[PDB]
Amino acid sequence: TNVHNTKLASTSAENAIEKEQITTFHDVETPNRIDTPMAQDTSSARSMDDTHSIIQFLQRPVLIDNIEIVAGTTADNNTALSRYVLDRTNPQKYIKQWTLPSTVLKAGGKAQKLANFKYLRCDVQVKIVLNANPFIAGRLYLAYSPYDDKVAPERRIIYTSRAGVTGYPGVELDFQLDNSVEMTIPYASFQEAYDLVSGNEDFVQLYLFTIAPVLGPSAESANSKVDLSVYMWLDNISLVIPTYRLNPNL
Amino acid sequence: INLSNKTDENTISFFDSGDPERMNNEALMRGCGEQIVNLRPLLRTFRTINDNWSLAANTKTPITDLTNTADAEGRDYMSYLSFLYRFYRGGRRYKFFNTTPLKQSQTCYVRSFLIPRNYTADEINTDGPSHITYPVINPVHEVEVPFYSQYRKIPIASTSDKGYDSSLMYYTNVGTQQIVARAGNDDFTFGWMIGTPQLQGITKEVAN
Amino acid sequence: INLSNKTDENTISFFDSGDPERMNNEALMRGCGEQIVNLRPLLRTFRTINDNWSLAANTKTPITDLTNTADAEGRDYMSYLSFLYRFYRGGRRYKFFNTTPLKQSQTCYVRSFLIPRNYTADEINTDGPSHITYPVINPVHEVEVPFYSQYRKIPIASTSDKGYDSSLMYYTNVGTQQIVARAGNDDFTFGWMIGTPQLQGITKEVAN
Amino acid sequence: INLSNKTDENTISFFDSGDPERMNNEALMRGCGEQIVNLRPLLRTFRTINDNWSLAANTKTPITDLTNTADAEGRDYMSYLSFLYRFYRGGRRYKFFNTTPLKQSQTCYVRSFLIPRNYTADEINTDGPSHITYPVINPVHEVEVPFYSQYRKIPIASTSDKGYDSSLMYYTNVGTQQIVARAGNDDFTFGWMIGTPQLQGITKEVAN
Repeated sequence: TNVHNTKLASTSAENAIEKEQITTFHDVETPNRIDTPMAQDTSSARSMDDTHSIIQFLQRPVLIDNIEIVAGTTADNNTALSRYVLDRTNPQKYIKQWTLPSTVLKAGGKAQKLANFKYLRCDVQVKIVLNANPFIAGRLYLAYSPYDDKVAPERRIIYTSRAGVTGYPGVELDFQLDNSVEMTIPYASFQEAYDLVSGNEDFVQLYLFTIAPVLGPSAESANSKVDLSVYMWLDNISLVIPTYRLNPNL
Repeated sequence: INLSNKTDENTISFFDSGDPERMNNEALMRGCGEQIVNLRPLLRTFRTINDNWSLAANTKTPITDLTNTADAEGRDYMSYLSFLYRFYRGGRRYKFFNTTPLKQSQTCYVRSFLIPRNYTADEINTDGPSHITYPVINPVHEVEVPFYSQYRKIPIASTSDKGYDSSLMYYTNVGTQQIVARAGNDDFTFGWMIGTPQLQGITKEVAN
Repeated sequence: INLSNKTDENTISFFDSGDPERMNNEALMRGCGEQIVNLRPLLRTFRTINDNWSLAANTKTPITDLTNTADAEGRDYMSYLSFLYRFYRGGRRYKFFNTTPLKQSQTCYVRSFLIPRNYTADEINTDGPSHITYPVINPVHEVEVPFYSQYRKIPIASTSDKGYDSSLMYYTNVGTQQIVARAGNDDFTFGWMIGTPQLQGITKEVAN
Repeated sequence: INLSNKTDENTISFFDSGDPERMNNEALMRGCGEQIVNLRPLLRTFRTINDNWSLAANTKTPITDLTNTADAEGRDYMSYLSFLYRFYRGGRRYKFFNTTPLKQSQTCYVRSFLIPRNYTADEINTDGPSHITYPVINPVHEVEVPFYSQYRKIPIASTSDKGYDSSLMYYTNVGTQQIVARAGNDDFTFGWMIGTPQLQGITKEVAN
């Protein structure tokens, strides 16, 4: 019976059901396996680092945008937040807008790991690292508006006042006080999970407004400016249901 | 391998999911507010079988006139759920909401009597327990019919015997229109289960 | 009878014989005097791979020159037993018995260095640990090569990388002939088992 | 269903009947008065093999003359039951009832001797134990033959040896007729069981 390096053909139990992760094999009899006798782990990968999961991979910060606002510019990035908005041809100006959670699913190789999965529940974590020499001042407001693209215009963070914009959930971002701000955007869908295949829908828009423009010396200079870098990742993740389909958008 | 055609009765449930009872409850506490567990409650609800049933004046009209039509349609619960069963028992409830558009007499009144099923008004007396309403002060009749039967279960089929269970007569001294809603009493239930029929959906008359 | 193709795993041993271990021992105590139970001992024995390996004077000769030839032949244990396995580990031992028939210089000396495997003498320095012998007083070199590897197991196959384990250089100031016997150190062993190749037997060139 | 041809060894007895032993006994106590349970008792009963066996005067007649004929017929128990078996043992009993119609001598006597089976009267002496009767005072002989054998069982078949068991000689000084009834002694029994032969029934010679 006791032979090495081969498994001979034999009968076995007449009703076998082996369940791998999601595939379940039924066989008429128990398969005739050959495994390695007294197996070992002859590698060092488990000693180099820990094996990261998909939840860990999706928790990795990804650089989304790098902005550079210059002082003395009548551009939408430097022009400030307006007291009133009387018409839609004259809305509130913003530095950068982000459709979420798409902007993260389509970044850092996260779509490769979200592939072959149907439903998702996740919070979006945002970190902005700003840098401005001690002679530059200013103040930004990072706020998020849910369903801003799908909600009526009167209900949008765009097309409302400064006191309305700053009534939204956000972080005050001063150049000389808050060199860095963080923000957690919760799971914003009205449905039980994000559909990663059928519905390419976004549910929360992230806006970076300007309370006070870049205040620098009167003398024109290339140095009167600030540089931004926005990082994003996911948190409180749940990928559950497999699927053979993919979103070609991602 | 043994030459055999057998059944091992293998069952597989997917997805590594939680308890369906708990999740279903969580869902109903957020999107329904109730949990229907049985279909007799639907025999207690009142549903319309005709939203306009016109009648003639001084005419005793057996409601079989209408329920023989309604039972085949499948519009109300007492008809839709009757295609799953063969027997029934218990009494029935009928509500008649007045929708009479014209005034015929100074005093309009609605009156209801008993009648054996499948009888005609010319075969029965206007005696026994009755109920009278005045649509001007009370535009809803709300009569009930008990199970006055020779048998403990009534078949939804035809029979040799006749007049073996009670039904309703409806009298109006004037030509009235009615919303007719019906239901079963607190004892009505259907028999023992059978298969479903086909269902009729949308009809699209297209030019050829 | 059941229509079936099965295996009952029946085993039969003939002859009503005694214990094979006891009888084998009795036999070895009369006709062998020893009992080989493992093939690593054969990797410890020294066996010839070339009974004459001529060299040129003032030439650093990597012994791969010879072992690449020898490993394919199957003449020594380190080659015959390598066709059963895929991996190996540990160092190696080489003995060089002098068979030089002519006198070239008053003082003949043999010297050995290290060298990464599959390197050439023009790609490596003559530094590091060495061993020197004088064939006139000591006609046997008896050098040993440690396992100086980047990997815990070396495949008998080819690789992308090169110089990942150590080997031997052989230098003679004069043209010498050698009986080259090799073996493994007290740590050498082969990998994990595979099938056998064909064997080559007698060749009879016959006139047709 | 499994492809198989098997035996489940299922047995069914009909009729919800009582105990066969009790009912059989009840029946025998009303219609038989006895219960035959074995066939040796039938080897103890005396039955006729010839109801007239004529003999010549002053002639020693071995009874094989008659039993070789009788054993093939199947008329007596010792012959009918011999077709179920192959061996026999034990002695035999013979009764000779006189039916001689004529008077030959003033004094008629019957005498019986022993003789090895298949011998002739010219091959044996008239010595040994004998028995003599006088049919006028005793018309029944009632001799018995012991099992004087070289073998513990005698085959109903033929043999190479001869005279290996005893038999009977029969002598009459006058021509007598006899009813010949035979049986086995209290030790006679047949051998071990085999199959039955065919039976011969009625013969109807019809004119064609």
